[PDB]
Amino acid sequence: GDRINTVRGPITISEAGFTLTHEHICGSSAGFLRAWPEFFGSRAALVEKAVRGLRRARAAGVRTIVDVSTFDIGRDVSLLAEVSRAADVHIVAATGLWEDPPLSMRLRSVEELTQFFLREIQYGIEDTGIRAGIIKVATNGKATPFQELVLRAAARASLATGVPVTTHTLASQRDGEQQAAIFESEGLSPSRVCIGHSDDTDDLSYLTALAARGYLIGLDGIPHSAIGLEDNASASALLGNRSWQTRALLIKALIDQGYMKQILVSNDWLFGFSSYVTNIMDVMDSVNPDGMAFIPLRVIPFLREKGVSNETLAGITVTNPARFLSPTLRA
Amino acid sequence: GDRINTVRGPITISEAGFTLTHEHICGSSAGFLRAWPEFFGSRAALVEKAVRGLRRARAAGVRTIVDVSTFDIGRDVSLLAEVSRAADVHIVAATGLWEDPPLSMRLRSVEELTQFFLREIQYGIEDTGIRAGIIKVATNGKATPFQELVLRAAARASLATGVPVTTHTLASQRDGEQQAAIFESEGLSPSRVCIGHSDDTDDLSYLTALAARGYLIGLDGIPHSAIGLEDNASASALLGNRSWQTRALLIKALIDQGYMKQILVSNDWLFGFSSYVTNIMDVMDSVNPDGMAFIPLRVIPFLREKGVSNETLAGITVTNPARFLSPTLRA
Ligand SMILES: CCC1(C)CCCCC1
Ligand SMILES: CCC1(C)CCCCC1
Ligand SMILES: [Zn+2]
Ligand SMILES: [Zn+2]
Ligand SMILES: [Zn+2]
Ligand SMILES: [Zn+2]
Ligand SMILES: [Zn+2]
Ligand SMILES: [Zn+2]
Ligand SMILES: [Zn+2]
Ligand SMILES: [Zn+2]
Repeated sequence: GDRINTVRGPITISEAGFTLTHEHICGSSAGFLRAWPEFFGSRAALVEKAVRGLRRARAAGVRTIVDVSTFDIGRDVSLLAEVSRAADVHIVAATGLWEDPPLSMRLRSVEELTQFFLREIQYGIEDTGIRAGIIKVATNGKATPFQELVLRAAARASLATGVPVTTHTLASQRDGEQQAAIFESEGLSPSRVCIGHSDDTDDLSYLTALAARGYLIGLDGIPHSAIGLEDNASASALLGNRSWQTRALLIKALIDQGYMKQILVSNDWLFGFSSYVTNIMDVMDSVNPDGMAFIPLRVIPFLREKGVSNETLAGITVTNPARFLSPTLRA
Repeated sequence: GDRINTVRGPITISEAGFTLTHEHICGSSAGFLRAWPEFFGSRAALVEKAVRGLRRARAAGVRTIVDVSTFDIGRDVSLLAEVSRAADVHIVAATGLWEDPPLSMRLRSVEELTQFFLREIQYGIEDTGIRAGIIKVATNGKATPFQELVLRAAARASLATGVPVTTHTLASQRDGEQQAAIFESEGLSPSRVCIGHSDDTDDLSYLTALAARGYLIGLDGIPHSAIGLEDNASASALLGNRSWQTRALLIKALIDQGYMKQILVSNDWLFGFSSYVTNIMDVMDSVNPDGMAFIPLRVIPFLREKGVSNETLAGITVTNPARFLSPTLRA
C-alpha cells in the first residue's frame, strides 16, 4: 500500500489521480482478438480507436482506468500496455473470472483457482510480467456452484495480497447479498470489495444494506441507456430503459445517506465489443459519443448543478479509488 | 488435391503415410496454456511428453496425425509445429468449433463463422501463417441453434476449399443423422465428412445408415475404456465401460459390410488435458501406456488375428486418410 500495479509497472497512490474504476479497452473472449482480429476491422484500428478515446478522456481530467477485463473477457495486457503508453493514461489490469469461463476453468477447484489468481497478481499475466491490480468476479442471479468457488478464490487471493475485489452483478436480483455472504465466510473485509453494476437498480434498501456493512458501491454504467433507440431489442436488453440521469442521481442518493467515501463511479465503456451482437459498439458510440470522458464531461457537471460540491466529487473520483486500489487487508 | 496443409507447410498425399485422423496434442481451452502453463507442470514438460509420445508412435509406423483441436479446445499451432519438427511426425491442424465456444463465437452468424473458418484454412491461424487442413465441429445430442450455424458454416467452408469436415457426436443420441441432414441441406458431399466418436455406440443400424449414404465413419476412440478402474466415476463417465476390443470389432463389422474404404481409425489421445477433471491425463495414461501408438501396436494385430488382411488394414490407415484429407469437392 505504497504502490498500485499497472500495465507499465508500479505507480504511487498520488500518480493514480482521477480514476475510472470499471472500464474495458475491449470486451471479448480469450484468444479471440489474436484469432480473428478482422472482427474489429484490424488490431491496429482497435488500438487507434482506444488511443483516441483515452486521449479525450485524459483531456477531460482522467489519469487512470481500471480495465476489469478478465481472462474470459479476452484481456490482452500487451494491448493494454500499448494503448496506455500511447495515450499517457495509466491502466490497472484485472485477474479473476467473469461470466464466460471455458471448461478448463469451470472444472477447477477453489485451491486451483486461488493459485491462478495469485499467479496473475504476484508473478505476471501470461509471459508478460504485467501484474493485475484488481480481481474481477461475476454472478448473474444466484451463483452457480463454480461461481461460488470463484468468489471464494477471489477472497483468498485478496487476503494473501491486499489487492481488492470488484464484482459483476445482475443488480435486479440483489446478487451483492450472496456475494457479500460468500466473501465474508472466507474472512474478507468488505472495504476490499466493490459491488458493481449497482446503478442498474433503484433499490435503496439493497444498496444501503451493502454500504452499511462496509462495501464499496460500483455506480459504473452511468451512460448505459437505450432511451430513444426506437425498436432495438438487443440494445435495450443490454443497456436498459433508465436514463443516465437516473443512474447518476444514485451517486447523489448515496452521498445524501452518508456514503460518499464508498461510492465508485465509472462508464463501463469499451472500444471493441465482440461478446455481444455484431455492431453493438456503433450503437453504443452513437448513444454516448464521449465514451470514457462521459463521467467528467457530463456526470460531474450534472451533479454540481444538483448541489454536490466539487470537493465531494473529487473525493469520489480521486480519493475513493486510491483508497480502494492501494493494497491492504483493511482499507 | 495435390497437397495437404500441415503445421510445417504443404505435403504431398504420399508423404502423409499411416495417418491417425482424430488426435490431440493438448485438449484445453483458448488462451489457457499461455495463461496457466503450470497447470501442465510447464509448457516445456508438455512439449517433451508430446515429443516422446509422437516418437513412439512414429517408431510403431505412424507418419501423420490430424490434431482436431479447434479454437475452443485451445489449439496452439506453434506448439503443434514445435512438437511436429522434434518428433518428425506431420501434424494437420483444424479449424471449426467444438462444444465450448465462448460468447464472441456463440453470438456470430453463419456468414461470420464461414469467414472465420475460411480465414484459418485459406490465410492462416492467428499471425502464424499455418493453415488448417480440416474443419472440426460438434454436437452432443440435438444441435443447439448455434451448433446448427457451425455445421452450416463448416459445410460452406468445405464447399469453397475442398477441405474435409470431421465431427464430434454423442453417438448414443445418433447425432450423425442430424449432422448429415444439415450438411446435406447446404449441398455438402458426404464423402467430405467423417462422423466421429462413432465407436462409442454398438448401433449398426445407425452406423450403416451413415455409411450407406457416403459418410466416413470415425472409429476414433479405440483405447477409451474405464473397464477395471474400480470406483472412478469421472473416468467412467468420460471413457465408458465398453472394452477396446468391442470398439475395435466395429472396424471388422464395417469391413464385413462392404465399407472398408469409409472407415477412419484413431485413438483420440492427448498429451495434456485441462478441460476435464484434474489428473485425468494420469488416469488415461495408466489405462493406455502406448498412447497414440495403441492403434498400430495393439489394434492392427488384434484385427489381423481376427482375420482382417494386412492389405485391408493398410487401406484403412493409409489410403482412406489420404483420400479424406486431399482437398476436393467429391472424393
Ligand atoms: C457533507 C456532505 C455535503 C454537504 C458536502 C458537499 C457535497 C454534497 C454533500
Ligand atoms: C474383400 C474384403 C476382405 C476379404 C479382404 C481382406 C480384409 C478382410 C476382408
Ligand atoms: Zn459486468
Ligand atoms: Zn462484516
Ligand atoms: Zn440494465
Ligand atoms: Zn464491465
Ligand atoms: Zn470429441
Ligand atoms: Zn446425399
Ligand atoms: Zn462412451
Ligand atoms: Zn477429440
